[PDB]
Amino acid sequence: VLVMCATAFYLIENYPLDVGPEFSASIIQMCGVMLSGSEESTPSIIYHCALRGLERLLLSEQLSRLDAESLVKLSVDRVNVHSPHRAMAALGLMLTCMYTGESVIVAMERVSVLFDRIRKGFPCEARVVARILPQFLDDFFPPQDIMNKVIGEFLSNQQPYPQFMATVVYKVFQTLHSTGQSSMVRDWVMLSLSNFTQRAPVAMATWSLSCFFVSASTSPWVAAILPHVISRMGKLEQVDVNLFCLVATDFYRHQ
Repeated sequence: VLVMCATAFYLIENYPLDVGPEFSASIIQMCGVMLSGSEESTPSIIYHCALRGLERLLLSEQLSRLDAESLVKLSVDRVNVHSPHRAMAALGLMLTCMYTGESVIVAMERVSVLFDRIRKGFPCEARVVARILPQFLDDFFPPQDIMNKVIGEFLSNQQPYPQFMATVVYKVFQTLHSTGQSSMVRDWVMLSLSNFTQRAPVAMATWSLSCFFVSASTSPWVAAILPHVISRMGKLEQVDVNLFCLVATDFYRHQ
């Protein structure tokens, strides 16, 4: 079963016209039934090898515009399967279709699929999702639209850990410290402070305040404090109360 799907992919790229145009679109459909099978119906070795050949054909400029969008629908339904080694390879297919390609509207649905794998999904999986999504949002759509989805899905009660979600917010602002948008960094700090007055638990609520002003601060020394801050997530201390005061007052002289 594995060697026979490998020579089907070598015909569509290099030798299209010698076989029918009806034959190209029907090898795409047979990898829908197999990749949306269960974790025992199609094995892990058969799963990972037919899927790597699907993002090959898209980067080749040979497929038609109707033949390419059939691959877009199958990759959405497999990110929300439970096995993360099965579900790590399905995240690679969502990129390339967006990397070969209403324009504002349909891109709303793909971005919120990445944010749920943080919520549901193992910590061996969600280390991958927090390195991309800093770099991922800066490229597609402007930062006025990227800012609404992050914090409202950072502050939520159904966030299993903000620990790996803490590294996402840090790398956004320091690319927004380009000279054109460094002052627009300042306006978004004001609205998020109103959300804390409606409270999380009292040990938990004050920890999230200290991680935010670090990422919007001066250059040389405040920015290096954040792995020391996200080290201790809970466990309030007399040493913990003194650290919150120093961070949000340098921002008062940053305005």
